Amino acid sequence: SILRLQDAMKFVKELFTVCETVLSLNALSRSTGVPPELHVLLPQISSMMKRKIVQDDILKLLTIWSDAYVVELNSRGELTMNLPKRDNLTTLTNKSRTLAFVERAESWYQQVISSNSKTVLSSKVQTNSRYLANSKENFMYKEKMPDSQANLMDRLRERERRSAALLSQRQKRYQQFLAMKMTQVFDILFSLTRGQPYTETYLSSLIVDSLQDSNNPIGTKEASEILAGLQGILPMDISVHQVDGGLKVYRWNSLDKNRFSKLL
Amino acid sequence: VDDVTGEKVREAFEQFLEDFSVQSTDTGEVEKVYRAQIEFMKIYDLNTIYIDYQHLSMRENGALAMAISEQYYRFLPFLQKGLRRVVRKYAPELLNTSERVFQISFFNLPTVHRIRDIRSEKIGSLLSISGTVTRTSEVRPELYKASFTCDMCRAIVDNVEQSFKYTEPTFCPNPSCENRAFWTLNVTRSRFLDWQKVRIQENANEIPTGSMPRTLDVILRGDSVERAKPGDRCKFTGVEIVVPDVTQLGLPGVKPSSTLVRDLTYKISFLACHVISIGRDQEVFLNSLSSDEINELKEMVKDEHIYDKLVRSIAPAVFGHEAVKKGILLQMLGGVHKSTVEGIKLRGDINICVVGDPSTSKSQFLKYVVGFAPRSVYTSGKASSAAGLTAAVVRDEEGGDYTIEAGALMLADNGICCIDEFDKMDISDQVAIHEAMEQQTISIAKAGIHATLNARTSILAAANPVGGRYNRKLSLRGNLNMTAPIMSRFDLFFVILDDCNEKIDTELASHIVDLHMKRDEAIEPPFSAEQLRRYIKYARTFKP
Amino acid sequence: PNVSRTIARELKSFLLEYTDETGRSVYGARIRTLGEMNSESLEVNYRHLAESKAILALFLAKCPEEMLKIFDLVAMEATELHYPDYARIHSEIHVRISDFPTIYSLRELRESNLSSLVRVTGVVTRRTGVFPQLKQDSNEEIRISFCTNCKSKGPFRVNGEKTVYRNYQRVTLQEAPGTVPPGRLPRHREVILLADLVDVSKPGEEVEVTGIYKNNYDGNLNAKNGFPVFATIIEANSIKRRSWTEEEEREFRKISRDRGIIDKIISSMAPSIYGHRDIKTAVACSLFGGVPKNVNGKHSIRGDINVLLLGDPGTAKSQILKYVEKTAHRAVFATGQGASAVGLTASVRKDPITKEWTLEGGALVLADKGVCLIDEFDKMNDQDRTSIHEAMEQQSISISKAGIVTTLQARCSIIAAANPNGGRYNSTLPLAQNVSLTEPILSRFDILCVVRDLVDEEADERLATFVVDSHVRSHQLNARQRRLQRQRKKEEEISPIPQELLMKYIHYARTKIYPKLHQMDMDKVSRVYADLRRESISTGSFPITVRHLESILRIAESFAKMRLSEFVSSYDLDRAIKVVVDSFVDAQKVSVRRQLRRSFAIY
Ligand SMILES: Nc1ncnc2c1ncn2[C@@H]1O[C@H](COP(=O)(O)OP(=O)(O)OP(O)(O)=S)[C@@H](O)[C@H]1O
Ligand SMILES: Nc1ncnc2c1ncn2[C@@H]1O[C@H](COP(=O)(O)OP(=O)(O)OP(O)(O)=S)[C@@H](O)[C@H]1O
Repeated sequence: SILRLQDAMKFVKELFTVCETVLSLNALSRSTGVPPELHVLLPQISSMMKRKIVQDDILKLLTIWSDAYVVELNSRGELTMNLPKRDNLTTLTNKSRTLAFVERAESWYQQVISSNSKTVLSSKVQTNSRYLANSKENFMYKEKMPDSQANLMDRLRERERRSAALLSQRQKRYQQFLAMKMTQVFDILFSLTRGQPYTETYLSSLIVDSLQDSNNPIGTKEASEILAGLQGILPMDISVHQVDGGLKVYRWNSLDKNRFSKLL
Repeated sequence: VDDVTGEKVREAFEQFLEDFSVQSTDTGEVEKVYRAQIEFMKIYDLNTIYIDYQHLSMRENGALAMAISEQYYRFLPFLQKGLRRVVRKYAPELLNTSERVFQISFFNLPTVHRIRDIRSEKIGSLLSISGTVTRTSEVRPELYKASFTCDMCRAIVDNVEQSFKYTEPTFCPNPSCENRAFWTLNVTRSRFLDWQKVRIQENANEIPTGSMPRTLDVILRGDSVERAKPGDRCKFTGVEIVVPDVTQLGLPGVKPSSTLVRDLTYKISFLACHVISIGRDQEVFLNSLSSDEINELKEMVKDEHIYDKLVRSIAPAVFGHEAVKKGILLQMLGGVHKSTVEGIKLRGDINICVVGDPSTSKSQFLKYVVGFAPRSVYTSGKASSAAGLTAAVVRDEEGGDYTIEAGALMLADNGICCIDEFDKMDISDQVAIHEAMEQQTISIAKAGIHATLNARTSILAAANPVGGRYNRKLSLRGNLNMTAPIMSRFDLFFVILDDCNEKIDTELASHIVDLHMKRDEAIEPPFSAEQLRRYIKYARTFKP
Repeated sequence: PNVSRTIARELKSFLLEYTDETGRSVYGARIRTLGEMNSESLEVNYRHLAESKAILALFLAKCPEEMLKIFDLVAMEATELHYPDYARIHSEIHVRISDFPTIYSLRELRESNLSSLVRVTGVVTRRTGVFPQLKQDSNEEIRISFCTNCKSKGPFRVNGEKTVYRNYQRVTLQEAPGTVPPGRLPRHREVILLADLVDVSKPGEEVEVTGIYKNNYDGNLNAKNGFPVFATIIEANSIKRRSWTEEEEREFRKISRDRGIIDKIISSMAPSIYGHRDIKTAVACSLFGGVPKNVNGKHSIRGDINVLLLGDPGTAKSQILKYVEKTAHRAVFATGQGASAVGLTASVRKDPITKEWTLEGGALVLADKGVCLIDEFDKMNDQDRTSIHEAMEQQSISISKAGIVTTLQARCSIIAAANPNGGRYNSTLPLAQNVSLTEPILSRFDILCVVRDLVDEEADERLATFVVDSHVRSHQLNARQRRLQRQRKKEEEISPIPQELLMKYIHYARTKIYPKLHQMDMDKVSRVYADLRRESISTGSFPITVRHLESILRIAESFAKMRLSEFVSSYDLDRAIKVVVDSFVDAQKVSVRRQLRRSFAIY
């Protein structure tokens, strides 16, 4: 047994007799360079034999005759294999390859006879941010250390003061917020809408429900403000004058903009 | 000049995707970007390349992009041909392809259009359309360029069809003869691309409340096929071509014919090249949002009493009900719906279900939410039917086959689908909901089609108690008139009462009056009904 | 390939004069089997031809149909030079090929693959009858240049007859249910059946086709004149109605040879459920299935369990059957809302657009050799109930309808999640009165999972801990390693067998093992059955019939499959009797407590 059961080369050499074929088959059907992932070709050759076929069988094929293929591994973490020939095939070349392969297997047989057609090793290559959470502030009524006197009125005596700034500050925030929005609006109406008599309601209801249905929404009257701001920061072309209801807007003439957007 | 116009378009466009389109480097992606797109494409079999439109605008001050947009269909073959001159150089995919086809699909357009904005003036132009799909059609292979074989010369002709009628050469280009006998079509040497036709309809946000939503039919070609799914909101992008329909006769009348031949009857149909269907991700949503608006959120989230500032600012008109308003604010902010171990998946959504005595302003909450919650739907229920509510089966003449109607539930995906008067809805329709409550997905086996569509939809309710108003005398058991399950699946419950008082009814009356006194619209809550939307669209992403 | 005369010669070198392993020509046998069988269809063992000449095999990509059409005519002249009578016997012979390694699933087909050879799996959704297909308009009927007397506008009418007719059966093939990811409608592909392959297949049954992938049009224009309806159609060339690694099954046995498997499986049957071992047990039992046994003597009795789960709000029954949908092999989930009896069972219709008779596999048909999972029974019309009762009794669906006659087979088991009339369990009141389902369909089922929700100060606390930990555990190459292994650590937080092991396990079981019985206890279990009959006549009314007995062995064989015994064991049969007797116990009235002792003689 120990001397002859190791004569199971037929059960592995036959793998080389057909693999290339299906490989060639894929090669002759795939114009993408026929990249191979064993998770598909392995079931294919399995069906081609109906036997259990695992990557170890390809590893034994590599062990017996390592030059007939490339066995590199994909960057995703999968080991692939392609053909060394620079054209498809000449079936006589394939026949001679199978012949020299079985001859190599017989050389292995002789020079070995212990060794049960072991496997070769693989040729391995060498290889806070404004997350607005608040997980602590909700802990408990920790706010118990400061046992101050009526000094709190002191703080409050300044509170109203900041209420003047704070409010106005919030106001400037829109002077800020709306600002960034209009940075795209002079490319919203511009880049698509060259109808000259455009009104206000239509253009607004276009702005809302435009890309402002994505991550960053906006409201209607806010769109009206955006329009008023665009006109004011560019009265050269954009001329808006109201008739009875709704301010009709001008006839577009496509300037360059950021040169004035810097005036935030 | 139009020849050299298209040729200048070619030069400019080849130049654009030639040099870098993205300035970023060392922090984002490499300078040259569409070269990298081509490289990615060459290894695989993408068969099409997407390019930004903003960059096109940023190429030649928009002039190039403007020209591409205004008149587009004239340039589709022009630009598709210009693309080869590039790709032949860098990636030799095309000779190894043995095929020469690339759907140059645009995306990220600056100005979406509601579907009723579609005119004929926009013919042949490029445009983006928001909407809701419905009744997809099965994909069918469509011929693009065919090989006609001469009847006697038997020569090959690379004849191009234009989705109009069988085209055909006139003289056999084989100069051996100039015959006119019908060149024999071939299917083998004929590259055909399958396309799927979906009926898109206008959504609710843009239609004025009270008007029937117009629709249309759009066609998806190339790899864009199968990307649609009944119910999914989409923002298609592509051409606005017209297809001839011989089926238009009679009532219009005057329509002309091609006589100095037969009447050319036409109908509009968008043809979309690219589809987008979306609707720890703060890594995405935040940096996606510009630094400015970060300040606005920063404010509306760093304030201490937001959770209170919010809840008393969800029903500006309604008076009080700080219980229910809370129940709604939590509705629009779903759970996590994260699946379990590969075993099963569990629901992550909330279903508040008000039940109130008369004049409790329970329909106001709905006819508000459905106007403030994104992608929502309001159905009186008793007028509707169970089949309509979950999914409909209907026949289509395209392939003579049965298919799906999205319905309220599927087109209400990822949004609140409010309802009225459950009690009035006979059980025959109460039943059709259950699977859209806990199992979260509908499953249908009718007329041969077996399918299952996931409906991740919050629901609601406003049914009235059995006797209109319910006896305080009686208990609650024999008082709701609804079975155990649908009584359980509602992960809230609000039996709203209505009782007499003075220090309440005076306030309520003053409030309603102030409402009817338009001038006294002091109703301004802290947070507008708009900044609440953006604040949500942020908070929807935490999955604690 | 015009000079291909010499190429046909070179491939006909393999024609007869090839043998192997002590002669015995692969086709020297086939030619005489045809001369004696007259089946006008050659087999082509692709395994051996692949060894013969690589170029010939590879020629199945450029002009594969042209290649095969050249090949089969010379095969015809070959069997004719061997049998000069054979050419006159039949009209023409087309070959068939054995097997390919190309297993492109229906979800994967590209333009590169079309016009080439493809071997696909799937299920026959529905089929049609024989067509006399059309196939100077030879088969155009859309191309008429000047062949009309009034050709300006006065229309000339061609007939649709006197034209060549090909045996033509258009079969719809769809992706295997269960494998279809949730949400996506399964693809449809029209495969074509011809002279030898006509009617060789039914719906509801697994198939594997080997035909080419044509881009052919259909003359049913229906859209525009010079525009037929183009379908990417598979042309069938061979049909197969029908593995894993050795040490796989080896360690598999190593596990299944333990003593805890019959309960480790249970405790791993449900990933995220607390309690309900009894219901999980019945789930596992009707999941594994038992060995069926045809009976030409009296009536074929299937060995397939049918669990009815009389649920109650709150108890995770629909989650159980959803798990089952995922884990089992042939799950067909269908709820009693979109019942439409025509849908559950098979039906036969005429299509309005093409005026063609088709018959479409139903949920029971689409589930054959698997599990059909239905729920909300009491929420479906009674006619659905009647049709399903019929199907369960005959475990199949005969049909003899307008223009068609056949008998589909629907072995597939049924799991059913119910809901008692009105609300919950009223009381210990009888199960029948507690549900609006008919006694016949009740007896059609064997196992009745009676679940109940009851308030408890403690058991609910532990259950709650469990559920909360469940919602806690829910939520490059080395990152994927660290992720897969962490998912497996969570697979081990539910300590018994991981899932993938268990689905491979159920596949292995329902494939290989087919246990049987010994004479020893079958008459002593009939003794126990008689004792049950006396405890049931002491109960007044009761459905204790042959079904109630046969269920016992039908469950014990499943238990043997669990143990992989090939023959029933003692402890397994005792488990079976326990499950059946107490499932019965639950159905009964107050007597239940008395019953706990009355029929206790077993335990
Ligand atoms: N709490 C409230 N505060 C102010 N106005 C209210 C309030 N409740 C009701 N109303 C007004 O009274 C009208 C009746 O409101 P609802 O009772 O919600 O009507 P509804 O939704 O049709 O009720 P049912 O049950 O369907 S008949 C509404 O138009 C409200 O404007
Ligand atoms: N042991 C358990 N562990 C975890 N969740 C459980 C358990 N038992 C019940 N559940 C819950 O039960 C839910 C699903 O129960 P279902 O079987 O769907 O009840 P149900 O049959 O749908 O109720 P009906 O059909 O409307 S009467 C899960 O989402 C869980 O929340």
